[PDB]
Amino acid sequence: DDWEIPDGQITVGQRIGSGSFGTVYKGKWHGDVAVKMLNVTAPTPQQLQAFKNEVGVLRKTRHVNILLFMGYSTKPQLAIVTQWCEGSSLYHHLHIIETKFEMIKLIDIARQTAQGMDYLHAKSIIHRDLKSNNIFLHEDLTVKIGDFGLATVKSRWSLSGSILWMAPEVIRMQDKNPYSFQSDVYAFGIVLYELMTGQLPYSNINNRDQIIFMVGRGYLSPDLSKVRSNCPKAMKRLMAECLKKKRDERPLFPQILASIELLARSL
Ligand SMILES: CCCS(=O)(=O)Nc1ccc(F)c(N(C)c2ccc3ncn(C)c(=O)c3c2)c1F
Repeated sequence: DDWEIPDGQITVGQRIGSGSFGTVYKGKWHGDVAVKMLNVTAPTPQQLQAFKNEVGVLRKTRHVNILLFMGYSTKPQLAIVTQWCEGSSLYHHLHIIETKFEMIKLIDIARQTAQGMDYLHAKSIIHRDLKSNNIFLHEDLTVKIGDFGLATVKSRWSLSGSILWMAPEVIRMQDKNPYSFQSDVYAFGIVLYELMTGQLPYSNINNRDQIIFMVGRGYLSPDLSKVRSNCPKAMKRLMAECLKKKRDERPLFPQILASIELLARSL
C-alpha cells in the first residue's frame, strides 16, 4: 500500500548531485540506490500532501527506459529513492568524456529515449525537462529517463539551465501553462541534435539572453547542417520535424518512434 521507507533503513553515502530542486546522494537500501533529498525546510502540510501527490505520479511508471522509482522517504527528511545507474549520463558521455558512439548505438539511444517518452505520454505524464543530463546510460547499454518527477513542487514552492532544450512557446514565458506533449518532442529534437552532432546547439553565440529572445521568437533554431555526413538521409528530416517552430506541426512519439525503427532497418 505504501512506498514510504521508514527512518534509518536507508544509508546515505557519497555525495554527487547538486543545484536547485534537491541534492542527490548515492545510497544503500537493498543494494546501491540513488537518494534525491530535496532540501526543503521541514514540512508540515500542504507540503507533505503535495510531496505524496507528486510521488503518486512516479508510481504510475514501470518501464525499462524510465528510471525505477523504488520508494520515497519522509521521516529523516523528504526524499525520493530510485535505482542507482552504473555509468554516466548522456550529457556527460557526449559533452564531457567526449565518448564517440557508433552510429547504430547513437540511433539506439535515440530509439530508447523516444520509447521511454512514448510511455510517459501514454501514462499522461509530461516530462517538462527532457535533456541529455536527465538521460542516464545504464551499464552503457540501457537508456533511463529521470527528473520528470515533482514540477508541482517546482511551482507551489518557488528555470535557468535547460534553455537549449526549451521549445519556442516554452522559452518565451507566455500563457500560464506552455508545457505539452509537443514541448517534450522539441526537447527530444535537441537531444537528437546532441546525438547526431555530438554538440550543444548555438555554441557560436556567447549571449544567453539573445538565444532566449531569438529561439522564443523563432529567429534562431538548431543548425541541422552540422550532422556528421554518415548520418541517415531521413534522420535529418525527423530532427527537423521534432524541432518545428509551431508546436502544432510536431509529431507525437508513436509517430517519432516508428520513424526511428524504420530508419533502423536501413543500416
Ligand atoms: C524515477 C522518478 C523520476 S524523479 O524522481 O523525477 N528523478 C530522480 C529521482 C532520484 C534521483 F536520484 C535522480 N537522479 C538525479 C539520479 C538517479 C540515479 C543516478 N545514478 C547514478 N548517477 C551517477 C546519478 O547521477 C544518478 C542520478 C532522479 F533523476
